[PDB]
Amino acid sequence: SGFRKMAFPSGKVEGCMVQVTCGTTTLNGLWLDDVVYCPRHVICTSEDMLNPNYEDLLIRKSNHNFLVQAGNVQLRVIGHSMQNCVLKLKVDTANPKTPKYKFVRIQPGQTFSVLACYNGSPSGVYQCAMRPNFTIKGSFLNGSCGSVGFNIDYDCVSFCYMHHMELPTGVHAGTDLEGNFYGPFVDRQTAQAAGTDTTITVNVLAWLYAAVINGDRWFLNRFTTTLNDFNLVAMKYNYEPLTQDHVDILGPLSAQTGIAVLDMCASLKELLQNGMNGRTILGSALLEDEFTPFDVVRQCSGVT
Amino acid sequence: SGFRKMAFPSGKVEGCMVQVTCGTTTLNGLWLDDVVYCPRHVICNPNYEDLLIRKSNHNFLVQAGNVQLRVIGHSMQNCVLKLKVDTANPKTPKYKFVRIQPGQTFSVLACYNGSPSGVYQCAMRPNFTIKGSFLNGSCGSVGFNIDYDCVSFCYMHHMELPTGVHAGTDLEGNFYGPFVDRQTAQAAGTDTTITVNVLAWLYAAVINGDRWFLNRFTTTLNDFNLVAMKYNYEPLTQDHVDILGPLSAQTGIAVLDMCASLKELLQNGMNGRTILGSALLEDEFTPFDVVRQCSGVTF
Ligand SMILES: COC1CN(S(=O)(=O)N2Cc3ccc(Cl)cc3[C@H](C(=O)Nc3cncc4ccccc34)C2)C1
Ligand SMILES: COC1CN(S(=O)(=O)N2Cc3ccc(Cl)cc3[C@H](C(=O)Nc3cncc4ccccc34)C2)C1
Ligand SMILES: [Cl-]
Repeated sequence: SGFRKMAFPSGKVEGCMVQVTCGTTTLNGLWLDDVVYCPRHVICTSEDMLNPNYEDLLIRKSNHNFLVQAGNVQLRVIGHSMQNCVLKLKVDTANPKTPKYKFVRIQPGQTFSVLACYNGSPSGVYQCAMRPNFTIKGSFLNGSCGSVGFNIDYDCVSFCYMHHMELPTGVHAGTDLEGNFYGPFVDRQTAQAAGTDTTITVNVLAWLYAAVINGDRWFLNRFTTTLNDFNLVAMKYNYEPLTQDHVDILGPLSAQTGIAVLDMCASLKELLQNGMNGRTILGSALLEDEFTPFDVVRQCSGVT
Repeated sequence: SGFRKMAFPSGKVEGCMVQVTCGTTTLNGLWLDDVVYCPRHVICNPNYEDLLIRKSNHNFLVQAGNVQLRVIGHSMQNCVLKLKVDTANPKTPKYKFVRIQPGQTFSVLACYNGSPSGVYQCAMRPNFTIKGSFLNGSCGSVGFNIDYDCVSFCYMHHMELPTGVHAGTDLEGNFYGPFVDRQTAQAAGTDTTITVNVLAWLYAAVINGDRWFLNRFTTTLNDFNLVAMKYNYEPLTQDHVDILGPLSAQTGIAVLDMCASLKELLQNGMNGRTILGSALLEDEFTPFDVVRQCSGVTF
């Protein structure tokens, strides 16, 4: 019993964290085999951030301008290349702690664990989601750039995020491990702001099924809804549209509890209308949207 | 910016998790040097000395990854079983066994069949239970804090109570709370809110840019304690005030000035507003957790 925001064990990722220094800038890198991956803005000064020309800054650097430190050992850089917004630093030592891994690009609504690092040293691990506006609500300070997001399935680490910047509202933006940003963001000091954020509807439904599995049904009602009527109501509360794919994905949770997806949509409509009236659901007074249907199935019991 | 329920990096602890099997019971063990520590209920009104004396070393199957460890000795210390093994753990980190006090937080590495599945942060409640997330097979999962390179093990999971909350021991086998390790009528006592932690979280909200709850008022410690007792909040002591000193200095808000804000939040509610994305007053961040997360301390 119980339901917590659970992160994956971070050990496999801790063994890949290194410190990367170029001139006066120091941030984190990910060392997998003989390549260190890090944000390309490690080659910039603060002045450069307004309108940086990365190709022009990069061509002026040599391998020995990049200092890479793994624990107390200096790694030697023997090559460098840029792929989108990430710099790939070829080193002459392969990481003996390289786990089984994949680079995966995630979609909004997906969750992942973040190993927050400073100076190539991990300081904490937390769970979060790719918001519909492509930002993440992380906890990062200066020097955290290059920290990574991941999931672990079986013995395989799937790296999905690399941290690059903090937006004016305090939320965070970054890239996949191929250097492509999530969202319309640029690694440039420009007037860019997070779009209006919305609630991840399929995740709120998954968390309502998690509450039913754990023994709570006070929020259910005798009504149902069509998918179209549910979306017309949901959009009024800044909730993301629920698609037939989302309905399909909730199938197993609907079967385990005996509550149809459109019947759970009717409870959600009524919770949006009424609020919780002094009650909590799984120890929360707000509707939680950072647990996917997959996260609920992995954490919750198979019985009830 | 941002404020999350953050756990310590679990790697140093992952390298110690093993699976322990005795008869039909399988749970988790902690392998440090040549000893595996696990709940003594793995051998199960139980008479544990009588139950233990009937077992031999080969009755305990200990598995570290895909390798079987050979048990060469066994002894009981309170509610913890210590299994001497033939191989010392080459991944044993620098460690201490520490007993924590209610209100203190720690990270839990939840494991099943000696394999870690997740990490989360939690606090020892004033009623000595933890609000964890555990299923059958999670017994032997451990709680810890990390300071520099040293892992301080403070908790070992033993059982789930009827309300869905959890009970366990320190690594010397002494239970936290008035709990015993057997099937009997056991219930968590009435819980209270950890006041010093709510104040620390209110300082964290101010550091992150939220000040709507601040007011011009102050309070005495006695008047604040008379109000707090009415709302099932733990008494705030002069030690708690002292411990909040650094957060008070960083924000410029006196501890009794923050107590005046908390009194108004308890007497009036939030009025449709939130603090750090929460509509409830959060009590599972200590003053030290707030300082560490708002300063970037690494391990
Ligand atoms: C909160 O201040 C804003 C303004 N800056 S900054 O430090 O001047 N800045 C500008 C900038 C522009 C583009 C890119 Cl790709 C990166 C960067 C850097 C950046 O974003 N670094 C940070 C990342 N995460 C978290 C942070 C937390 C605090 C402070 C820097 C944090 C530096 C972040
Ligand atoms: C929730 O059911 C109650 C009744 N049982 S039980 O499974 O029969 N039970 C009895 C018992 C008595 C003493 C001790 Cl020290 C341990 C144990 C075990 C226990 O507590 N193990 C569990 C721990 N955490 C989480 C769980 C989740 C589900 C189910 C067992 C979970 C098993 C717990
Ligand atoms: Cl995805």
